[PDB]
Amino acid sequence: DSLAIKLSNRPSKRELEEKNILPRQTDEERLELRQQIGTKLTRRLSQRPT
Amino acid sequence: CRKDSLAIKLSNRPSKRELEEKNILPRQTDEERLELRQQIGTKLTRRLSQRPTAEELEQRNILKPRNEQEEQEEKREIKRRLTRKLSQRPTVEELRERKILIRFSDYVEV
Amino acid sequence: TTALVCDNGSGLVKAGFAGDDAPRAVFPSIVGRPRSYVGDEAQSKRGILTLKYPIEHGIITNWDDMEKIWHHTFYNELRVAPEEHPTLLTEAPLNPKANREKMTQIMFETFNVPAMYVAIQAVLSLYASGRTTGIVLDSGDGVTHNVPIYEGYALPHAIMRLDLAGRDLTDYLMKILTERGYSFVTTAEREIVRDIKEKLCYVALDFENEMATAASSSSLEKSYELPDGQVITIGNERFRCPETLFQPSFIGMESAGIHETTYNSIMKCDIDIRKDLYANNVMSGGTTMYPGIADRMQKEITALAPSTMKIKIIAPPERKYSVWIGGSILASLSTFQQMWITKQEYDEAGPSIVHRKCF
Amino acid sequence: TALVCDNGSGLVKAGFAGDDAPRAVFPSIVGRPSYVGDEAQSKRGILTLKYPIEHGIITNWDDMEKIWHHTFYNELRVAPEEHPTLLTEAPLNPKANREKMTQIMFETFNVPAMYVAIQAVLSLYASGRTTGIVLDSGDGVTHNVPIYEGYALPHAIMRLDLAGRDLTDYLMKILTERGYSFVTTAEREIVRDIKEKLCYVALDFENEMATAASSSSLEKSYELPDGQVITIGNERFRCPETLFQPSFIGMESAGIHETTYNSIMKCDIDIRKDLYANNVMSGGTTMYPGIADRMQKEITALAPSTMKIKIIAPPERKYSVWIGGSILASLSTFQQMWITKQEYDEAGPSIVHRKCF
Amino acid sequence: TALVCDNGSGLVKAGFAGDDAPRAVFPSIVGRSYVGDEAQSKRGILTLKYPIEHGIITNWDDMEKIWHHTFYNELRVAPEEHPTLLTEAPLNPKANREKMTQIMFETFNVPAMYVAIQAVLSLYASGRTTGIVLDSGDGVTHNVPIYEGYALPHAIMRLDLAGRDLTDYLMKILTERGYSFVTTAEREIVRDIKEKLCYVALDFENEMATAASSSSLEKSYELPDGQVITIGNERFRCPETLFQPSFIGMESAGIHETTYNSIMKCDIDIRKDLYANNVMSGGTTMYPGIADRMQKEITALAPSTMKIKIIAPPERKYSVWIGGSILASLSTFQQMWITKQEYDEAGPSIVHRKCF
Amino acid sequence: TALVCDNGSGLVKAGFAGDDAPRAVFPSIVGRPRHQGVMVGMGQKDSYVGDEAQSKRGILTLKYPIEHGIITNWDDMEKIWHHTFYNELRVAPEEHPTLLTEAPLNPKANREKMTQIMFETFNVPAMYVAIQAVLSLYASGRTTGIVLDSGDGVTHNVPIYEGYALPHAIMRLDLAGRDLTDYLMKILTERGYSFVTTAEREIVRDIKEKLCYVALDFENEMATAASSSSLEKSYELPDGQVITIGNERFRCPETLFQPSFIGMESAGIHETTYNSIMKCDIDIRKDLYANNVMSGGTTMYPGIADRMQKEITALAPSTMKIKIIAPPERKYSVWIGGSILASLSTFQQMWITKQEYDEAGPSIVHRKCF
Ligand SMILES: Nc1ncnc2c1ncn2[C@@H]1O[C@H](COP(=O)(O)OP(=O)(O)OP(=O)(O)O)[C@@H](O)[C@H]1O
Ligand SMILES: Nc1ncnc2c1ncn2[C@@H]1O[C@H](COP(=O)(O)OP(=O)(O)OP(=O)(O)O)[C@@H](O)[C@H]1O
Ligand SMILES: Nc1ncnc2c1ncn2[C@@H]1O[C@H](COP(=O)(O)OP(=O)(O)OP(=O)(O)O)[C@@H](O)[C@H]1O
Ligand SMILES: Nc1ncnc2c1ncn2[C@@H]1O[C@H](COP(=O)(O)OP(=O)(O)OP(=O)(O)O)[C@@H](O)[C@H]1O
Ligand SMILES: [Mg+2]
Ligand SMILES: [Mg+2]
Ligand SMILES: [Mg+2]
Ligand SMILES: [Mg+2]
Repeated sequence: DSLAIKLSNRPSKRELEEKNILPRQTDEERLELRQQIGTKLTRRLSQRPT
Repeated sequence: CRKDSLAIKLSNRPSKRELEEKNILPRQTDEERLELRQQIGTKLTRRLSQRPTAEELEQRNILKPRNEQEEQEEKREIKRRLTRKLSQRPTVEELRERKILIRFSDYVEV
Repeated sequence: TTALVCDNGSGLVKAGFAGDDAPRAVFPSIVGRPRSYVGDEAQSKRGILTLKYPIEHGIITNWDDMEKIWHHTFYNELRVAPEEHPTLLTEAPLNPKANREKMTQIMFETFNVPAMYVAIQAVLSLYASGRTTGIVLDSGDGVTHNVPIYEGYALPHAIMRLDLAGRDLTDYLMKILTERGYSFVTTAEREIVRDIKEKLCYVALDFENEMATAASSSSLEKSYELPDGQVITIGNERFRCPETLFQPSFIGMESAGIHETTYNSIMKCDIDIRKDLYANNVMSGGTTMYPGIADRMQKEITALAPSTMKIKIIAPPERKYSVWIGGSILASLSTFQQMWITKQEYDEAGPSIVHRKCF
Repeated sequence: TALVCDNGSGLVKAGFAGDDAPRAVFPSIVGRPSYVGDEAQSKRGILTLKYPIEHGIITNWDDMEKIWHHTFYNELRVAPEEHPTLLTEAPLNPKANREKMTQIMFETFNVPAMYVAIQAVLSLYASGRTTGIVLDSGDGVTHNVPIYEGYALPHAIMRLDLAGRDLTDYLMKILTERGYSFVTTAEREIVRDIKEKLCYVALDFENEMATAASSSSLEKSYELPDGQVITIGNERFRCPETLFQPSFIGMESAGIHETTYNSIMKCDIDIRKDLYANNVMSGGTTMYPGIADRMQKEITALAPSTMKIKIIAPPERKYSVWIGGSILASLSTFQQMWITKQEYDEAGPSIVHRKCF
Repeated sequence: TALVCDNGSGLVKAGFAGDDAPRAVFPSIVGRSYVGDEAQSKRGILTLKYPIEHGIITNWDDMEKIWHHTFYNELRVAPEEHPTLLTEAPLNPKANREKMTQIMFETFNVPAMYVAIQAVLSLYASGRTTGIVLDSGDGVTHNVPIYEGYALPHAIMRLDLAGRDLTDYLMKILTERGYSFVTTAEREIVRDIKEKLCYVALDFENEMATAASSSSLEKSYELPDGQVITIGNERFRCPETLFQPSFIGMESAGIHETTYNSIMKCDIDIRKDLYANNVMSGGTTMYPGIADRMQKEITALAPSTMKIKIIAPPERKYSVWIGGSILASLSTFQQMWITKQEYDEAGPSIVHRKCF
Repeated sequence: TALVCDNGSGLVKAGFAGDDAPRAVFPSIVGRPRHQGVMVGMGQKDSYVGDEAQSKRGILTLKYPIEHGIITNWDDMEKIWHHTFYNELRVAPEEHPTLLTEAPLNPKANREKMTQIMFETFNVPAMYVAIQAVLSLYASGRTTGIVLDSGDGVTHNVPIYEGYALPHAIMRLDLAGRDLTDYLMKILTERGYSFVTTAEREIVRDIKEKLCYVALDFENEMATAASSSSLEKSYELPDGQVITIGNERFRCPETLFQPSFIGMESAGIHETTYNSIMKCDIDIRKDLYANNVMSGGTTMYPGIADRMQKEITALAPSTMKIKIIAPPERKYSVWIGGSILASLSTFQQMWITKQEYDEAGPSIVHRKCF
């Protein structure tokens, strides 16, 4: 009787990915992404105006 | 009926994505197409201007000069000569005697 | 040598190692003394002992308690020797000079760190997404800020501060759930309601329309089972709760909502960079985790801005910790290694050095 | 304005340099009681039709001259002496063959300039690359051509006499096995159209066969000109499956993924990474939906576990060869590259080898 | 009336939706055709193959034989007359479940079917949709963290150490005792001894010391031949392998450690929900004392103030099946079934979308 | 089928005997987490090897097991060999004879430890240890000549007579490819391009491999570079940024001939070649001069053979016949040599069998391998 109640309140898979509960990318993907972001950050901070 | 030829035709229609991949529905502006073609053109002119010569590519072991059979021949000949050279190999003592191994206690483990 | 990253929240401390994708330890910023325990252990013993909040509205107010928190962070949570690691700390926007000077002094003298740095939370939030220009909405437990940043420089004249955040939303949810007839007056009850807020709340795209939907059918209703096994049904409270961020008048505040403060922050900046600010709205902090908030912000900002302005709201799922992530990235950059304030430099210039070295 | 001519085994693609797409595309057939292309197909009943280009190599020079004449005068409506002309050629095209192409272009058509480019190389250029491996699958022939800095690597080139025409034939056979009869040439054209509109490459062939046998989800309907309606099931993916399993038509040859891998392996190990990361697909027979994903899967299955694999297959690929030419001939730095009429007059057919490489 | 089928590495559990227990439970073996107990009886004359190893179907023909035996021989039903809920292992490949669907619709002509993850059904059986399940059966052990009915694939832990391996180890230690246990029948006897007399020690060193100090832990088992044997520390050394896999030459961490690791791979926010909800399911979790030991170990690994609760009901040996039995009997589940018409329309693809 | 493993300071080359090229080439690095991860339990995946380690470089600290050609970290070396057998070649080490390469002047205790580890840890049925430069010589079908082997971490001159390396005349130079990459980074940085980051270092390495060459006359080439843009070349970065490189193309590898460019007092590779030749008996010098074999990646620069010819001609007697041998395959010639050697029929007696190792221990390698 509690089960069905808990089944009515189930989030969508998207809605779970939104909460950072289900990863949307492989570990390798997150790593490549991090490296990219890092090189970007490096480049931008390099030409940072005064 | 005719509405059945139509119903059978409607049921079959692909997605918009499917037409897109088939290049029936373009994914970009004629302007964007122009941008892309320009970028391609300039990258191309650059790489072509930098393009190395055939002999420069042969000395890099990318462009193979010898034919399959000719290469097989050189490989076989290398094996042959290496064997014939390795069999006729002197002793450490024979070299020590010939003032070739200046140091004693070098190769004495043999 | 591995650098450390410490984000000092009013409600939650996020701590970990530079280069890591997520903070190793996340714990409540409370200090407990008999009527010493810190964080979760303090919360467990909360009945036995009185609790003090060292960080209020993002700014450090009790230094002894803060030293206790930092000790607990290094030794109990991260299991490291502070003298063996460069340390990146976060600070609130508009943090007073004396405050950051004291941060530096305590880090070098008390904990004997070989190096340290102090970064603005919103700036780190911007950095975590690989950007150096944009406007950040950082909403945590105790305070909410809009911070416009151009090329890594926060623009102090255009910063907006709002003392409405997650804790206030929890209180409001308690109030409106109480009006419905469920009693949530007690602290334990406050915790169950806070969990309810985290699990069931969302931001309506059109508030009036969502109210109408809630009045029209039971479609929005959801059920939550309390620890006592009692079952409750929640309807419009789901979206009325975070609506307070857009309509602070819900709790008797005269302040404009976060969309309006975002717009005002943008307007206080020079017109030329304004386009760059609109296209880069980064949301960070736990109170930005409500589903639908990005879309709502998009709609409202589009509604206030010129009709053709390109608006982009950036709200990754990890945003609740994005501040920390930024630090983790920043402190892990090779080019950042020169940026650290070394202990020798601190010996030479004293607390003064942080102002020149960090910006 | 320069001209671009892609001499397909099945279709001639012709147009002007700088244009995004070829002005004229027509079948490469010559009809004799002379009719070329579309007109020959229209007159196909009255006269027997012959294919001058078979498996990508020019074999009948009179008919080829007829095709080029029709191209210049009837299709593009230009005077050949007023335009530099870029022609395409197949990979591993014999020296004498390209020499004859050059000789005919200068002496018969009196062009002020011309150039001969490898089709696969042009395909690579169209995507803005000069290094990578091209799978060029057309009407008559399929090639794997690895290319470094614009140079095709002859020792690693794979040739497969399995292409679109063969797939059409196989589709006729299997549709016949299903019980629909397609023996005549007009019926053949109908089957080709069925192939182009309804066929696709299954990602997992066994699972797709099982799916086709389990349910009608894959079934499609084609309305014949007679208004008869036919149903096609697994033939949709069994047809192009032949590319990966040539044994379907009695060939002992390896499939296109295996030939891609082998071609890659025949190249020096140092450039191999560069080859894996740049697979360009070109030609009409690469137009089947799902072929890129299948190729990704198979190449991933053959290559080292950590190797980066990238398949490049733009929607425009069916004409990408031509597009490459169109780009190349419109580049300013290319203008020096042309073989001028004076140079040809001086060196003869020999010059193409030196000037084009 | 719907059917519920749990496809175990060792035992198939089959029955009707709404029932308290599976109607039929039998070993999942194929003899070359003979299936299960009958196959075991004729095991001498013909060679026997295990279609399901470590929870994943590997021999489809044999699986079809097993399913045929399930529908016709065990349950006495016509498969075209019943919706069928099948179970699958955690991290079951897409092609595998697609093949399950294909076989169910094409071979057995079922009007409807569904595929559920075993650990999730185990969780539902306890009335939960959020928690972490330790499912240890005959061929494989899994840790499966689940949030709101969704299994979290990235955090699932697989261990190829289970009940059969424990039986083998018990045989090994019995060899150490001076008793010879080589035969299949003898293997069955040892399995029964393990199920009846084994338990999980709360403190392994202390229990070893108790075993060394006196005959107090020793117990006696009477064999079918009427011979009487005495078992001492073997009672707890056997299931200790679960906590110390190094006992059988495995480098893998123990089940408490894999539980902790599974919890750690999840988002920090859900960890509290996971710690407070450990559900144990499967036959290899039936050992007395296992819950207390797991409680102690997880408490030892987790933060000092974290609330830990281990849930291990008596019915757990069949709880997977029970979950399915519950699930297929809910009114709200009725829309969830993949109908034969729908399968006809979309094919095997539908199972991925419809079932989650 | 025998295996061939060339254990480089920078790159491991591994493959099967009889094959024309190594099946697997990967960086010789072992990566270990910087700090204890949030993961408890025996059988943890501690340590990453090669490509995966380079990809994961941010998360974990990286260690070079082989520096200047000599193995210094044995645990990490075991990790590399395990990865070689199982991940890269996909073989069972107990099922294959294994030929390993070693650096010139590799210590006795060191090779003894190599043999011991191979037999006890990997249970190979047979193995052999060959000098890299000697294999390089063998690959060209020679057993006598002088080899210049320049890799990632170290450069050697190794004179060899009748298959015997002559230890007293071997020259070692701690200047190689890695040092050249660093120098190229330095001079490009001086130009105003910033190459401080590791990714930038990899990019500079690629620039070195693609665009650098050895000038026949350094001063003349400097003058040409100053006179016109004719020598200038262009490199496109991964971010699509475009940079122009001028004299750096030949100033970088010029360091090999003028080590003073990086502050070293050592003689250049031509001078060390000459010295190595002179330390050998006078009777063999003619045979050495006529057989200079170059091997290793750092010998891949276009023009290096010609420059070497010029310098050696300048140092040697006026009438001496000088021949420099530098085939296109030289980057892997060491490995190739091994592949050939282990595939010879006459080599079959030469393997150290597991039984022989059982009888004599680590000691046996000295008698059996030479
Ligand atoms: N999924 C969620 N939905 C709604 N609110 C959430 C969610 N998760 C966390 N929160 C709220 O976010 C708040 C935590 O925010 P955060 O830890 O960023 O604050 P802080 O950094 O400690 O405060 P400050 O930034 O003022 O110093 C909590 O009050 C909690 O109620
Ligand atoms: N959309 C499509 N899907 C599948 N196949 C197609 C499609 N469009 C065309 N084809 C096939 O591609 C073939 C024509 O390809 P293409 O024009 O590249 O050949 P070609 O260049 O004339 O021949 P070759 O490359 O051998 O010289 C035709 O045989 C046709 O069957
Ligand atoms: N009371 C008990 N004590 C100890 N072990 C038991 C007990 N009951 C059953 N087992 C063991 O549990 C196993 C059967 O459990 P279960 O039915 O969960 O396995 P399964 O689900 O078929 O396996 P899998 O999940 O790997 O497919 C048998 O190997 C048996 O030895
Ligand atoms: N074409 C090229 N031009 C210039 N340098 C190159 C080229 N190819 C490779 N290299 C360099 O050669 C080095 C690798 O050479 P090699 O693999 O022979 O060294 P190694 O055997 O790993 O080192 P060692 O011999 O010291 O153990 C790399 O540092 C690389 O930069
Ligand atoms: Mg914050
Ligand atoms: Mg073509
Ligand atoms: Mg089970
Ligand atoms: Mg080497």
